[PDB]
Amino acid sequence: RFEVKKWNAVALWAWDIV
Amino acid sequence: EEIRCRKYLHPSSYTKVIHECQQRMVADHLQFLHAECHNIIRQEKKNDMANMYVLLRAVSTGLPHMIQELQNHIHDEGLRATSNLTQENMPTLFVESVLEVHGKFVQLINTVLNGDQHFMSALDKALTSVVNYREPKSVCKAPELLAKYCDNLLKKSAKGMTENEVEDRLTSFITVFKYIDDKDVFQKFYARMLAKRLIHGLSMSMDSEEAMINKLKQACGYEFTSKLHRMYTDMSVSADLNNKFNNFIKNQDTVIDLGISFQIYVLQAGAWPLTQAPSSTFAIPQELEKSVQMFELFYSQHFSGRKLTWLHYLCTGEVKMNYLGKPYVAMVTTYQMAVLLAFNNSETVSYKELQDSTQMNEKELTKTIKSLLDVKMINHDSEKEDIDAESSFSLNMNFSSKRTKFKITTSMQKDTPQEMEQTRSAVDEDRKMYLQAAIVRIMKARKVLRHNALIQEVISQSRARFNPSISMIKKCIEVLIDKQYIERSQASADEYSYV
Amino acid sequence: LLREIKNDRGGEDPNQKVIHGVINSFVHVEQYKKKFPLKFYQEIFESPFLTETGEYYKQEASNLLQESNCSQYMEKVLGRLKDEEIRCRKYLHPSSYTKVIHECQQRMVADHLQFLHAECHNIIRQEKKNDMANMYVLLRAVSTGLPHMIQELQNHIHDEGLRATSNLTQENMPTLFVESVLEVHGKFVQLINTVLNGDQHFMSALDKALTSVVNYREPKSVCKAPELLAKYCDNLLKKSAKGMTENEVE
Repeated sequence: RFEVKKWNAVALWAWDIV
Repeated sequence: EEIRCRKYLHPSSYTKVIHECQQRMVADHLQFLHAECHNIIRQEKKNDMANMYVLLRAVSTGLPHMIQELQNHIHDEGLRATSNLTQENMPTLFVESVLEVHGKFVQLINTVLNGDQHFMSALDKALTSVVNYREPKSVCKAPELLAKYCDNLLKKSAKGMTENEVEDRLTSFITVFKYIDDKDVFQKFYARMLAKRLIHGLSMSMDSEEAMINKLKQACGYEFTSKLHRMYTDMSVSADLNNKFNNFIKNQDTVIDLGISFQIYVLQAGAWPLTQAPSSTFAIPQELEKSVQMFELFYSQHFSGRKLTWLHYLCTGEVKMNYLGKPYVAMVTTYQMAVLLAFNNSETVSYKELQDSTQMNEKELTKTIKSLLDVKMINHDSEKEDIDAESSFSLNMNFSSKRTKFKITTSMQKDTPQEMEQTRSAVDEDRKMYLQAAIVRIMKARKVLRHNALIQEVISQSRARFNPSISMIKKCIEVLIDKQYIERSQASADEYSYV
Repeated sequence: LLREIKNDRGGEDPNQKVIHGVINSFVHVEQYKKKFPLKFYQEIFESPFLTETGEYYKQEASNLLQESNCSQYMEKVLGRLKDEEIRCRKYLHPSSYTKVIHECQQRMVADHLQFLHAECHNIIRQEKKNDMANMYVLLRAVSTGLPHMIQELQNHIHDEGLRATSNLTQENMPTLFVESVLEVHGKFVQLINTVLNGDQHFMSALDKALTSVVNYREPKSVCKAPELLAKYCDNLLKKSAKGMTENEVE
């Protein structure tokens, strides 16, 4: 069994195409 | 003679008598003083240097040779004091040696030369040529060393340093950096290092980072550090955004129940030097779909017009393992947790199972397999430990480590020389773009130019960011012969014309 | 004689002296005639040449068009124009240099202006810094041409400028607006000076594309732009808590 915790995810934002 | 003229003559002739005495006592003997000037500088006799400086201030034209001798001696001293250094403390020792030479020749230029500004310009030019000591047929080694020095200083290290000590040492770094004439390469190196430190949490204090960005701002204006300031602000407001997201999920009508502690570190992709290098598609694991969807919902309903790009190149998450009696928790890269949730289905797996579960490419999968295999968190059941077409391996029940938070993440710093030359190539590409733009704007202004005049004008105009050597301008001119508007004239070979 | 030219256009090379010797032998025969000394040359090796090279480049263009995409097509075509310029001076009389290249262009980039202008939008949107340069040259010497790219890039900078104004944060809208326009103007005055070049047709194609951005108001509203520049100009002059010096303000 595997379970995850503390997701220090990183994402980038940019202006949308429209 | 000053006493004599002030005790007999009229006060209006103090200047003429003294100047005339120096016009015969020192100006007529200018050759002898200039001959001994180099020897006096090389032995560095402070009293004789001061007397020579006074007597050559007296002469109208005696000063510049003194300036040239001081500049040449300082350049020689710096180039001998910085070239030979150890390869393990080179980033610290290079800046330390340049700063030591600068301090010595500010003291010795301000106490026995009255701080004459021409001599200070000579010092500035000499150390400018010292710091960018390009090895022949090789690229400059200054900006990489300066950027590595700043990354060494600012990151949270186990050596232990006072915060105010960091402040004054970074001020000294600015005094070194103010003449580097390769600020574009340093800017992008420091941008990548700042990105890595900010993302991985290795900065010792955000206040120190703000101080460093500010110091570079007074060093080279605001457009030099605009991207760095946007990086620091978009890392600082991350806490506010995460608290806003928590307030959003609190205010939702239904129970959200993410199940995962979530901090997102959203970054302005128009200014962060991160790249979408893993353009291969990655699949978000099952329980994280709720988190990703809910964050997208928050970012779209409370905020407008911007599209996320979950890059996953540098994401982290703490997987808890509860099959060996809940032994330890491992903080891993998101690909590693993807293969761990693949293991959650069954102990043994297969290669094609990994691609139909995670959709990742073979290179990143090989990297994660090697990372988990070196840790031996997951043992490999086939004969050979390399990449396998089948890749049939099961869970490792022999994992008996000791640390309760052992990780399979060691890429905290890395910075392989491949990455360094990649960043150097990117800066060179941008230099080609900017240099072509400067060449053609000057040409369109003139529409007829000699070659050397164009070289001088381009070097003058593009001085704002660096000093491009004539090799780059020749390369850009030869590129512009093919692409777009420039052509060799028919009258001569050095009469470039706008078409 | 035309078979030797076609052999040269096929890749090999005939005798450089002999081919130029006989083509220059159509001038230097009518050299003594006062009115129209090139009259013999204009009717024996100008019409039979321009028609033949027009026919040869009418079907060679269709071979390249159907064998490669638009990106590789502009590499081969601009390669041929560079190559045909050499093959025009190697053999022909100097008074027919322009006509052969113009005949080469009019059957390689003007016969396929419909194809090129359909790919003009896709190149600028992806911001390819190489094919957009090659498209400019093929659309420079042809009048029916460039004013489509003028309108296309004006329809792209304004499209990039719009995304730098809409959905912009109210927290620091003064500084963030002026920086975003300067970021858009800064990038697209260097790209229009390198991939393209300083061209008042194209430089005005930025201003017309940007005056529709620094004046873009949503329908039935007061234009927010003049106060956004006014509030921003006040913050720099007003005593701010950031404590920026005079050097970063001027």
